[PDB]
Amino acid sequence: NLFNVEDYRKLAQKRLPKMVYDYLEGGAEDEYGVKHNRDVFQQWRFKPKRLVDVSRRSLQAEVLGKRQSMPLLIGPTALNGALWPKGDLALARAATKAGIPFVLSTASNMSIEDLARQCDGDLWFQLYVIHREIAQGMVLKALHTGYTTLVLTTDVAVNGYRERDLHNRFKIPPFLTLKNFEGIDLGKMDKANLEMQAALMSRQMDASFNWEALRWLRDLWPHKLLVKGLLSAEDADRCIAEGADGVILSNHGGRQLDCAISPMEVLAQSVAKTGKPVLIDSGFRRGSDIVKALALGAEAVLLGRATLYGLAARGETGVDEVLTLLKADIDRTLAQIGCPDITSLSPDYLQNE
Amino acid sequence: NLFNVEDYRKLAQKRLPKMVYDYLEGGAEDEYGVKHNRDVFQQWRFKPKRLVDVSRRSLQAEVLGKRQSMPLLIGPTALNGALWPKGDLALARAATKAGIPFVLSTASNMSIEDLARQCDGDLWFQLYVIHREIAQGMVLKALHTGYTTLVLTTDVAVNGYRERDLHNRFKIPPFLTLKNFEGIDLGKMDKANLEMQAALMSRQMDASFNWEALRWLRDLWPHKLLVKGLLSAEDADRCIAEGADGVILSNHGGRQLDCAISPMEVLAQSVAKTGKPVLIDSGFRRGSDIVKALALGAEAVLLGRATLYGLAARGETGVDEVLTLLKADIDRTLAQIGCPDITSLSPDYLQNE
Amino acid sequence: NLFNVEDYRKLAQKRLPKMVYDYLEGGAEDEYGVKHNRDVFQQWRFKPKRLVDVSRRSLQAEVLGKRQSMPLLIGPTALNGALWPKGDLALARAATKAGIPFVLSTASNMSIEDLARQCDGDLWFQLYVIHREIAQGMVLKALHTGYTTLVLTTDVAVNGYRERDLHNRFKIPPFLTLKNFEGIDLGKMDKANLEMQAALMSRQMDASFNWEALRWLRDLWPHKLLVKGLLSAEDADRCIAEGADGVILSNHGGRQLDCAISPMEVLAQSVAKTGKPVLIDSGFRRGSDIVKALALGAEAVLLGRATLYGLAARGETGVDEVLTLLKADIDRTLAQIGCPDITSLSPDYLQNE
Amino acid sequence: NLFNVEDYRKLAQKRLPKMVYDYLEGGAEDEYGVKHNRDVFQQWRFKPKRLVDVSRRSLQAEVLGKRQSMPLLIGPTALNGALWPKGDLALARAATKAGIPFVLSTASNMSIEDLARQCDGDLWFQLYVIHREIAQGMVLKALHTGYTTLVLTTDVAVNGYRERDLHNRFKIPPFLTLKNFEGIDLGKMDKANLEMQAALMSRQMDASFNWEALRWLRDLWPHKLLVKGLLSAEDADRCIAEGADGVILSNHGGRQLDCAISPMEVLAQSVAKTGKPVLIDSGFRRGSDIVKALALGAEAVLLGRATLYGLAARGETGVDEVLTLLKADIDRTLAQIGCPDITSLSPDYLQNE
Ligand SMILES: Cc1cc2nc3c(=O)[nH]c(=O)nc-3n(C[C@H](O)[C@H](O)[C@H](O)COP(=O)(O)O)c2cc1C
Ligand SMILES: Cc1cc2nc3c(=O)[nH]c(=O)nc-3n(C[C@H](O)[C@H](O)[C@H](O)COP(=O)(O)O)c2cc1C
Ligand SMILES: Cc1cc2nc3c(=O)[nH]c(=O)nc-3n(C[C@H](O)[C@H](O)[C@H](O)COP(=O)(O)O)c2cc1C
Ligand SMILES: Cc1cc2nc3c(=O)[nH]c(=O)nc-3n(C[C@H](O)[C@H](O)[C@H](O)COP(=O)(O)O)c2cc1C
Ligand SMILES: CCCCCC[C@H](O)C(=O)O
Ligand SMILES: CCCCCC[C@H](O)C(=O)O
Ligand SMILES: CCCCCC[C@H](O)C(=O)O
Ligand SMILES: CCCCCC[C@H](O)C(=O)O
Repeated sequence: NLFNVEDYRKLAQKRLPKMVYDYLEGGAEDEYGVKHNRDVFQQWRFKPKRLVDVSRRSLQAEVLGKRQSMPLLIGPTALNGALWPKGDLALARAATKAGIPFVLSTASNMSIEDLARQCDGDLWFQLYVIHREIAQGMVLKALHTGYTTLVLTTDVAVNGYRERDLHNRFKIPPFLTLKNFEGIDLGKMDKANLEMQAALMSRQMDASFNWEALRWLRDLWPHKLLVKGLLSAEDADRCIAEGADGVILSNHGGRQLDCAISPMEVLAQSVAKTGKPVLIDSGFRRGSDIVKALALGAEAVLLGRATLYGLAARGETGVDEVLTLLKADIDRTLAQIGCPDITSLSPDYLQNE
Repeated sequence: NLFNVEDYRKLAQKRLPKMVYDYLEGGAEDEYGVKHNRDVFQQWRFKPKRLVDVSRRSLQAEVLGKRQSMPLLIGPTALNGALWPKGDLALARAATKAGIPFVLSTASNMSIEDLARQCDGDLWFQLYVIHREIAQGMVLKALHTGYTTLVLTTDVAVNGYRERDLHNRFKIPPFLTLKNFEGIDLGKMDKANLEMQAALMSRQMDASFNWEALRWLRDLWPHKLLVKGLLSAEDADRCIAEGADGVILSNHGGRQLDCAISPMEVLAQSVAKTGKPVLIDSGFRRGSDIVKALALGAEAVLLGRATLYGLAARGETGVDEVLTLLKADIDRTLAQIGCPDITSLSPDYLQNE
Repeated sequence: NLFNVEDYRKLAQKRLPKMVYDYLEGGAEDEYGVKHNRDVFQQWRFKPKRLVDVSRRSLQAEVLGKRQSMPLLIGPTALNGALWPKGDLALARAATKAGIPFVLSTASNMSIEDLARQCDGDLWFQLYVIHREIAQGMVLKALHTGYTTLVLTTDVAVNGYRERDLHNRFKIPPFLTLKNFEGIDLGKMDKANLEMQAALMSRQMDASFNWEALRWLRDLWPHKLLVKGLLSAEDADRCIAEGADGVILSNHGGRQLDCAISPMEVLAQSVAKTGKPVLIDSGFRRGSDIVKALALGAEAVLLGRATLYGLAARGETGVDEVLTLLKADIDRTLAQIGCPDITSLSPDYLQNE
Repeated sequence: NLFNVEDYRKLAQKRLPKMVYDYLEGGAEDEYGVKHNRDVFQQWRFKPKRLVDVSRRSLQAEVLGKRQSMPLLIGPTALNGALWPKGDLALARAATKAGIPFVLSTASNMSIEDLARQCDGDLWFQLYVIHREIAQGMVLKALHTGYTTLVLTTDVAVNGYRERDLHNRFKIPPFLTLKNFEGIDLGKMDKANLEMQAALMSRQMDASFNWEALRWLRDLWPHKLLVKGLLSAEDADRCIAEGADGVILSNHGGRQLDCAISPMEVLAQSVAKTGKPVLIDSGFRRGSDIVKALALGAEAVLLGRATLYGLAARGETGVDEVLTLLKADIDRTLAQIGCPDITSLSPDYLQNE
């Protein structure tokens, strides 16, 4: 009796150990962030356009100039192998089966190569920078394995204060590890090489990464480059000014800064100012949420917890199911508001409440 | 201890099987739509005009130029025979006894003819278009049986995602059927005739019906024609531009698109722009709700669930009772705000909150 | 452990029979009116003026040109003898002991004369008009007994739909009666005289009373005349235009029209437009409520349920106690905001929220 | 499992006697004041500035021209010895260990001298004026003992109506006393000297203290002088006009006037109008609360209940812990919004909701 994302959340809570479930569902501090992420969608209602022929609908759209089955993506999330065996691959395959991209996390349980070898869909790589030299290693590693897009996540200068993990003394499941860091040499006692082991033993990343460093990364990567974690039209504009091909408005699903605004709050403005692809995530659970954002100008929406619920509850097939429902949900929504072609969405179909 | 519509809802929930009750009370998805439909009335409070002579009040009004006992109507609802034996007729008779119109649903359990034969009140016919040729059949059928008004419902291009029915695996009660489709030939193996049986086995309607198709219908029907399911002043204006004699602002009682705006949100504007009769429904339970809408310019309010509660709880007499209370409620309200003649209502008696 | 009005409400609910308690506490329909009456005070917060000498405070003020101990009044309420033995007199005496006026209801359990004989404080008479000739009888009766002010209540054209009384089949306690109507002749079979007995058997009043009738009353009464039940600056202005010496903004404590605006919503405007005394009631329970209204321009606040709780809980002494707390409450409030003289209150001490 | 201020509140409620806990946690009347104090922070969300180097952060700041480890202070609170043995000293020591000031209350359980002798951190003295001559005594007493700043609290002209203490018949713990008043002579039968004993037996202070009296105090004290308890930009401006070196916007933690606005409501304005140091308190529990205020222009935030929870729960170490968490909290917050130097905060990082 699995008819929406919520049903999968309930089912996942019943199958996951509290510690893992809390890792997944948890937010920062009081968790007003995740609640706000959901609430913000209620500030917009639909004003359907009647008597429009909607017998032939199309959810097909172009993201960064490349066509995909629908304006969605399974976003980068760490420790998927803790939610389900080989979670990273189960997701990549459901994404590929659905015709949409999958973004591998820097902190995945499967390596940039193992996935690229066991999957042929559109693969994106999300990069976290702990050590500058190590970052370049993964970047080229992903470049050689055929990853089409690179995504720099910037909202984790320091770790977010997530108390559920604190009360649970959460620990990365033993049978799992951060594969992308495995084999990163050692024994090399030079200094430089030592100044890397210190960062590898630090769950703390380079809080130093600035715009200048973005240029370094821009030159290093030849394909589409997106900056994730932006919460202002000003910052998205700067990113485009610095070479980015697009940005991802996001507050990390309310896991980093509890009082962070919802990316929906600066979406229309970012779209107007950048004049470039503005993707988004954080709070999306319903097809109506996704449509309101697409209607506001977003190029595509990335899914975080939504698809993870399908994974944690029923593995790969569970992810296929969540994507199938969401597509049908999105489809049904366009039909109701009278916008047969997903690419014709505009603020015209919305009403601010 | 039945003093308002709510009391009848409670009583109906106690008499109806959960499955049927959920079919009736249910809304789309999270059901924020039905809650919003109710909440929206709280955005307006009354500013009574004191020391006005209200010893002689009149609820009599003209709808589409024809006078009726009060600005109300029992709106078109499907499967009434599932709420109570011969529900369609029980309703038509309470409406006729109250001096207001009754709108027969395309998906009624009694046929366009049986009703027209067993009832002599003002009968309206709500049309759903599954098959163009079949639609014309009912249209003429209703025209010949003496139905005064035709109502094209446009907010069901595709079926609304109603999860209560999904969790219940709801099925149209065996002893009941969609009478208006009964006898629609068969055996005719021509192609055209086959391209109809496919639509008759589809709970899916012509998502193709556009403005051009509205013209076809406008020429086909010689009497008052109304378009139901509009949620924008722009669409109501277009309908009038295309021949409609009036429109029905409505979001289908929150059963089609959960995040749909309440028709109350575009009522004043639709009235100002169309300059034609603007009727409305969705959320009305109190006489105060009805009065606020009438005060905003609505020509009349159609009742959906309100009267269905009286029917499901106590059949025909139950409907008489709900109408009697609502009339008294409306009457008492005009007296309190100092507007003795229901036709003198204006935005003047309201205060936006 | 009786430190505020609420404590007395709780105590009264424990001593009163549910039927009587519901008669007292009840509101119209859903009772969103009484809740709104309370909520509306939260739209204003205090902006205290520091370093002001408040060692010598004065709550003394002039109402309609006559000085009283504080800007309060025990308002007219029907059936006080049902809340406590000789409730009307218990109240009049607490009011007189507190140095503020008491308004006798047309529907009191003690007569206009018995009170005027057993009490020497400032007595006001609230008039309800069932029969024009009978009204004049009480008016002169009160004039001869020495009542200083007359109050015409206009918000009861018809009776408010109060469902608590309906579910309880509420009936006026046997041992009690509407004394002011006792002895109003009979046996007189003339027609005119018969056209009075019909009104005396009707819990329904003259819904016909209009502005013209207000003139008749204005000429009939030589002293201060106030019109109670107004909810618009326009109506208060008209009343002054017609001779009234002041008005009482009120929605009858949410007992007549559930969706009625709170008189607080039109207080500032009524004060600005009338340029005459604007009194008010409906929802007042805290000294802060009273002060916000006085700060907005109100000349005085009338108490309804607040003092009735003291009466129902502990009779006369209970009323003395509620008044004592409210005075101390008001006093403490002026001290906190830095307005030592109650007559210096202005919108300056408020902040709209 | 003590990760935030709230955890300490819970722990303190478990260790404190209800009577003492209620004294601490209680507010005035309905306690909408303390709730509002918390709610008001939700009117602002963060708009982080990405790709900023935050690897080297600084919480160091100047308060009244003097540098301290962070923009915080343990504010003046009465009866600390009732929450924990020698609470005043436990607090002063945690403040001094944290590198921030401590403000001794006029009504402390340890004297102005005992503390100045047992502690060497930055000590401030909060003054309450019961008797003008007695006030001067403490003022000079604090001046000679080396207190750097004097703070005149003005929001206690009369005592706030706190019902928790009323229902509990709260009484100052026997083993404790108001040390700063101990030894204030007696036996002196002159008149003047008698006109002091009357004030010493009065939990009531000089409601007479006005601006003129502020001048007297301004001349008397040679160092930094701050006025606490202001709730308007106008009053803060007057204070500066009268000699104050800065002000403390505050509503006494919702303990004096329940409907008092939150100082956050007039913070930006007070900063713009005074052009002088504007400190603040009332409602602060999270680092995000503190940062929003600092971002709005506040020079520093004083802690009331937050640190008292650490004290009541675990004494001195408990206070060290609350301060340690709050510093880390503040630190983590600057990192997330991209403002490495606490002194660079501006309204730029905020979004009004
Ligand atoms: C368990 C979990 C792990 C995450 N790991 C990463 C990560 O490794 N890299 C990254 O850029 N974002 C990470 N995110 C953030 C997501 O990419 C995405 O922004 C967020 O989940 C969107 O919100 P939603 O979950 O409400 O859809 C994570 C989120 C969750 C819930
Ligand atoms: C059980 C049920 C069946 C319905 N069937 C129909 C139908 O056959 N045709 C149509 O035009 N609208 C249909 N509607 C919508 C109603 O005509 C009306 O717009 C709606 O009920 C108004 O909202 P309310 O129920 O809050 O009054 C139906 C509504 C309900 C609750
Ligand atoms: C039990 C009860 C009886 C009342 N009877 C009368 C009446 O006889 N005449 C009148 O003018 N108003 C009458 N009122 C209205 C009050 O005068 C007053 O407007 C109202 O109580 C104000 O609201 P509050 O109760 O919240 O203070 C009555 C109110 C209550 C609660
Ligand atoms: C138990 C308690 C005692 C207090 N005593 C004093 C005092 O002696 N002098 C003073 O100026 N303020 C006093 N205050 C007010 C505080 O200095 C401060 O303004 C307030 O606690 C700020 O709110 P918060 O508790 O939410 O942080 C007291 C507050 C509490 C909770
Ligand atoms: C708060 C520390 C987070 C460390 C890994 C980043 C990932 O985005 C996650 O939210 O779990
Ligand atoms: C969602 C499918 C609805 C099929 C019949 C239309 C009717 O309006 C109803 O809401 O039940
Ligand atoms: C609703 C009928 C009211 C009849 C008496 C008036 C009085 O104000 C009351 O509210 O009880
Ligand atoms: C309400 C009486 C307060 C007397 C001492 C002042 C102190 O600020 C406190 O709030 O306890």
